[PDB]
Amino acid sequence: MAPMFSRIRLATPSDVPFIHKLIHQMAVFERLTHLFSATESGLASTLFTSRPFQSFTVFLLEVSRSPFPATPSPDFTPFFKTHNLDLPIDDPESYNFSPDMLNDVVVAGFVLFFPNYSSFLSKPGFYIEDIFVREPYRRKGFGSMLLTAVAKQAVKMGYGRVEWVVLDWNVNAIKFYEQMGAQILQEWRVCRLT
Amino acid sequence: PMFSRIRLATPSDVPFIHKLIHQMAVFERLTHLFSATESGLASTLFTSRPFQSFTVFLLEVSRSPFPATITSSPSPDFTPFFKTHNLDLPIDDPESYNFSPDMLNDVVVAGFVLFFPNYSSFLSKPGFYIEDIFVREPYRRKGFGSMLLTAVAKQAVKMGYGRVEWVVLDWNVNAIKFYEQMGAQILQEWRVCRLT
Repeated sequence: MAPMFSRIRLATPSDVPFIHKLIHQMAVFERLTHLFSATESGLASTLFTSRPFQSFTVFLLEVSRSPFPATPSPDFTPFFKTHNLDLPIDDPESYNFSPDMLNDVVVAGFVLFFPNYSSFLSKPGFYIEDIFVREPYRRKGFGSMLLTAVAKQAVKMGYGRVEWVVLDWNVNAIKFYEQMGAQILQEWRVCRLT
Repeated sequence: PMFSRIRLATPSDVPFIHKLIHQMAVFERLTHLFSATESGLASTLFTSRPFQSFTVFLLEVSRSPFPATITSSPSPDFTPFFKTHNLDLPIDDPESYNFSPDMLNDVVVAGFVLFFPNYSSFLSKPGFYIEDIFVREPYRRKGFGSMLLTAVAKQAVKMGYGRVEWVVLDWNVNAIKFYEQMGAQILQEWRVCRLT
């Protein structure tokens, strides 16, 4: 039995290797590795050109068996959660997700989002492009914490809705979203110009 | 004769943006959901440089050529697009006085597109998402919507960005026919989800 603490914080440039590995794990999970062409240089030079919440923004979820310290944006401060005693985590990839090998802090998941716009309300919102929790850390509430963190940020900033898309056959994801109070819209279809 | 120009919106264009969005809501029979205000547009659309976040292209028309340059251009690296259209009968525009930057000249705002950067994570590559595209009724079926949509795509190419995306209602067949004629793919598998 071990304790567990979590923290959600903003990603910074030094987190690019973790973000890259998380996106790669997502591609493997989606069975779309052949579409994975992301690079660390591309992530660094596209995700951090603007300030947090101005354009692309990433929240990272980290976990530790010990409390985090008390202390990238004036509009955000990290969230903390304490979890109940449970079996220790078995994480074969911890060495790829540790900012410091000697410290017991591991990146467990992320959400990538950016501002969208409700024109009929003249009000920004947020759109979530990706949400992913690594396999050893699932079914502990982390995905829900990540999604609701974006919603809490929206409320804080006076923004409107949070939106995303799901595959209609993805009844598992639909279940995960329904339990969050999300509405699934049947009437819209995504259009694309290559 | 008729000349057209696509340029970036500035804060002085907020009244036109507000009235174009209102026309969209009237068109969709959704005026009960229109709560946008000029102050809200002015305080939210211009907090970043063009193309960094929310961006509006405005389509304007005139019977005379446009100036070679705009002194008030919000970006030194963007130049408006121009097109000359075939001589044709005059277009009746009962709303022209609501869409004229100055009564001095005949320049009228005929349409817009509102967009912002989106992201393809598997490619680590931004794209653009179009939130609004609208051509006022007097100016439709003359190629102006095609110009506005392809201007966003041309801007994406210029910036090394990826695809342009938007959403459409499943039953909005007229818009779908336009998008398909433009070469867009209507994806069947994705559904929008929302939290308010």
